[PDB]
Amino acid sequence: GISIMVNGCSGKMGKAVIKAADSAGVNIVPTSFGSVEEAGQTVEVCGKEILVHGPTEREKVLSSVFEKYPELIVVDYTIPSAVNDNAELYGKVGVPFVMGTTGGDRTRLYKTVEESKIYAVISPQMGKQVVAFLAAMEIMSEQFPGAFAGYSLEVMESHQASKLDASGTAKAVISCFQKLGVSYIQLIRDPKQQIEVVGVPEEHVSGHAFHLYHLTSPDKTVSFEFQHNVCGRSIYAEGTVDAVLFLAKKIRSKAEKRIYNMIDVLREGNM
Amino acid sequence: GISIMVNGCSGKMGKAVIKAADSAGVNIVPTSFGSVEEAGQTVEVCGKEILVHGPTEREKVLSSVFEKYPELIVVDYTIPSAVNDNAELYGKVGVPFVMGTTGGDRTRLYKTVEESKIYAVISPQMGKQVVAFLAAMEIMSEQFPGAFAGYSLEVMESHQASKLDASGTAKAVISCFQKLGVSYIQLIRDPKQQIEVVGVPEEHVSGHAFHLYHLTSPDKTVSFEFQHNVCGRSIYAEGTVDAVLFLAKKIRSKAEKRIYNMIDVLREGNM
Repeated sequence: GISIMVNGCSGKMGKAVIKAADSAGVNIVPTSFGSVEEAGQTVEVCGKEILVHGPTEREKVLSSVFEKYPELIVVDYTIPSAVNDNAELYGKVGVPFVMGTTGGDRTRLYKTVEESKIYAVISPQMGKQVVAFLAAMEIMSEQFPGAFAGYSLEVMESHQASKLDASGTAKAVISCFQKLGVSYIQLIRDPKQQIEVVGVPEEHVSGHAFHLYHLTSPDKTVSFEFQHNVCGRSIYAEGTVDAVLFLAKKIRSKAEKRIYNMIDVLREGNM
Repeated sequence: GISIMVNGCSGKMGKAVIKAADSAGVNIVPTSFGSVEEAGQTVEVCGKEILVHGPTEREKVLSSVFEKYPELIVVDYTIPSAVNDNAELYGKVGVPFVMGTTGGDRTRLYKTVEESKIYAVISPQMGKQVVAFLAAMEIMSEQFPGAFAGYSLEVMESHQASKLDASGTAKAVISCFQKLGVSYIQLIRDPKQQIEVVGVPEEHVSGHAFHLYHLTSPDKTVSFEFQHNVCGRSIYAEGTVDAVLFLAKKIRSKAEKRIYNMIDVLREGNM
């Protein structure tokens, strides 16, 4: 009983969102908004045909789609320069949305959405499991400052990982180690990379989007590793879908809180 | 200004504690308690000569050492069958202690120590950084139940890791993944072991005490790893020393709370 509009359906991420939402039984409206260049084009995805509209009378077009689909939630994976415009558009129409798009005037974004009093999930990281790992490290560092005093950190991050703004995420993880007492990045190219585990070489699969955080004790007798590898965009699509389902529950319940993030989603549980 | 008695100084762990405590400038009393077999023997360690006493009039001997060293804290790394006896001995004398010894009647242990109203740190895991990792996972699982619903877990654990009762620790970590929505151990022999990271073999250094927790998404596009390797007993010695320093601060401050664990130590910070 939920329908979504995927703004940015012509991109790799919009496509992945469509697939995931479809697997979860979410209805996909055959309509979208895009740039002037994309206006008029149809997007063939997952058996769906989506008609991309340009900016001519957007507000009115979005409204009519919203009147036909009162259960609508917009998913926004667009471009930095559309973030504020699109949030204002969603605001004027009153339609709830989930925005994974990075960049834009982020302060203006939060201002707009709070002012317009609509329901939204805003999260620059939609890989919910990565967010959960980050939140664990934030909590550990908050509870136990200095627990790793003296340990040395090496951090590795692949090219694909860097680009899909997880340097935001990597930076926040590093802050957690610092607060844990570490004094402290290798951007990596090869599909494998080596570290020293108790004086012994260890080869790590560093293809696709890869992050490795390696801690070593002063006397080199203790090694800790935290690693993740992500291929494609499934994790981000699945988390985006989780945010849609979360936001639908909040709308249905008429919750006082309006603007939400991936921590909020994670606390609700699996849906 | 702190002195310690190392009960179990003839073992590998007592020796490591002595080294660590000495590096931290903690004074080491030239006196200890041991079994009948060890009675009379001198233990040469770290330049120190420690005289091991058997059980003949223990209570009186320990008392005289305590009168000569009012700042004393006993470190207990003995054997399961001495845990309760020794705790009762420390209780009768009134001497504070830090016990890393595993096994014994653990319920009786807590009962005794609470009744005798002495200061103590009791912790079956003294590897403080491992405890911090466990506590992070406990918190993540507590905050975000179901965050990894559907992911599959493989857990590997080496022989040395299993024996130094970190199966307690591994079990508790696994509970955290279950609460995170996972449905769910390979005891490993070889110095290297393979896992599948996005359809690609990854060789892991699995010598000494090794733990690997590997999570995979249903579609196999997401891999997470948490690993630690420990060589020797330095980590446990260093954590034991941290508990001594923690307990000294509590005694000096005259704290109402009497019986403490490694979470308490971790929250205090680096000392």
